[PDB]
Amino acid sequence: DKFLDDAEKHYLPKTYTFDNGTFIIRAGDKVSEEKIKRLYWASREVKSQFHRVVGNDKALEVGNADDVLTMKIFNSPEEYKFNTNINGVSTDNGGLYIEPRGTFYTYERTPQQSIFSLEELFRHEYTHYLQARYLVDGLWGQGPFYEKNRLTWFDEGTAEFFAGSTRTSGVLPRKLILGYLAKDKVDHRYSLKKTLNSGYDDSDWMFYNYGFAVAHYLYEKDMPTFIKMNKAILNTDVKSYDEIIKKLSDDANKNTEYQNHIQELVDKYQGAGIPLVSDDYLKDHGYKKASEVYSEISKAASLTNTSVTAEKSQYFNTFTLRGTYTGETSKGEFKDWDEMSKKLDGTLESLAKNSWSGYKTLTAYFTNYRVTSDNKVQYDVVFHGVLTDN
Ligand SMILES: O=P(O)(O)c1nc2cc(Cl)c(Cl)cc2nc1P(=O)(O)O
Ligand SMILES: O=P(O)(O)c1nc2cc(Cl)c(Cl)cc2nc1P(=O)(O)O
Ligand SMILES: [Ca+2]
Ligand SMILES: [Zn+2]
Repeated sequence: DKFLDDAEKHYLPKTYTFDNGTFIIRAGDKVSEEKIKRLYWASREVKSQFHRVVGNDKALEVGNADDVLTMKIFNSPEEYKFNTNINGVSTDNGGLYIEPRGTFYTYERTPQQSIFSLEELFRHEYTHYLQARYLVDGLWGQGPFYEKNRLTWFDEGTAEFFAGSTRTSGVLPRKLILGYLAKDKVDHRYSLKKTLNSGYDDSDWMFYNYGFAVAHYLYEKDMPTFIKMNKAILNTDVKSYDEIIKKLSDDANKNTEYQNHIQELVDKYQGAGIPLVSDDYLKDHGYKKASEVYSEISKAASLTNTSVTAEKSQYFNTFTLRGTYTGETSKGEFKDWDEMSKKLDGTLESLAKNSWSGYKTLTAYFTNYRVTSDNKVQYDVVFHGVLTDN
């Protein structure tokens, strides 16, 4: 009805466009422009870690709604409830991502109204947008991966995981998730087998946190298994996925390794951070000639066959630089991953020691692993940052 669009204009009067129109935020008049900018840059930190782990940055299907991501942010939990009347989806949540619409619906909130800030919640839900676009073929809720609870622990656990994405230090654990784990009685911790068979029909939802613990355990202590699992999902190889799950679930030593990892996480609760974008992203960086940015980045990261695209956003322009990295002799796909991450984070941290504050906006990932005929590690490498040269 014209009555509903009229209401929607009133509740979401502001429109902010990023990335040549592929990332749109509509927001209430009480949502600060500062917060809008933080959410854009948060998306890039999460996107970068996700593509490093998964190894793919090409949309799986052509012409889906999520070619454009739309975020709708109501002013408050109270005005959020009008979203059910307006767009016909549930508001019994802190937010909701609807894949067929490429739309995330949520609301700004005070620390008194939720434990999770808006940026922290967005970091989690944006991970679902990434899973659906770049990892899980077909629509959410369909196909073999949406039977037998196959991906329930994974989808929620990795969303909690990737919400802890940082700029230069990989993925870090979040205080709030570690707090839930720390408050559990030790002998009520989920076994590895129980976590990998948990469902949304469960009654307690602690599985989100034990699912995170699985993801973080694999990330930190068994990255080969984590890569093989993601490759199985990416290739819709149900057989390989089920074999991995069965091997993890039936091995008593793997569960003890996982239990000990939970204890390490719990021990880290007190001093754990909440990864959120730096204020550096909001500073005025000053002019820097564009080709000097590209040249300096390409040299520090030892890239060849480089290309660059520039994109327009509400408040700034950005660039995406792509190149090929060819390193030394491969120590295998999994030991290669680890050294590539260390190299890329070191390069990002070296560039940020530069006087140009614009280098503090850089995010980077690698994808499409392969070895050369000379058995040399090779990757496509992608950098993203602000561009202050019109
Ligand atoms: O829909 P909600 O209610 O917005 C949701 N919000 C969450 C917020 C945080 Cl920050 C964390 Cl820790 C987990 C969450 N999981 C969900 P989910 O989509 O899987 O129900
Ligand atoms: O992201 P933040 O949270 O903006 C950051 N702030 C810092 C503040 C000070 Cl005062 C010092 Cl000395 C170091 C910092 N390092 C960081 P970094 O990016 O390298 O983790
Ligand atoms: Ca999908
Ligand atoms: Zn979720």
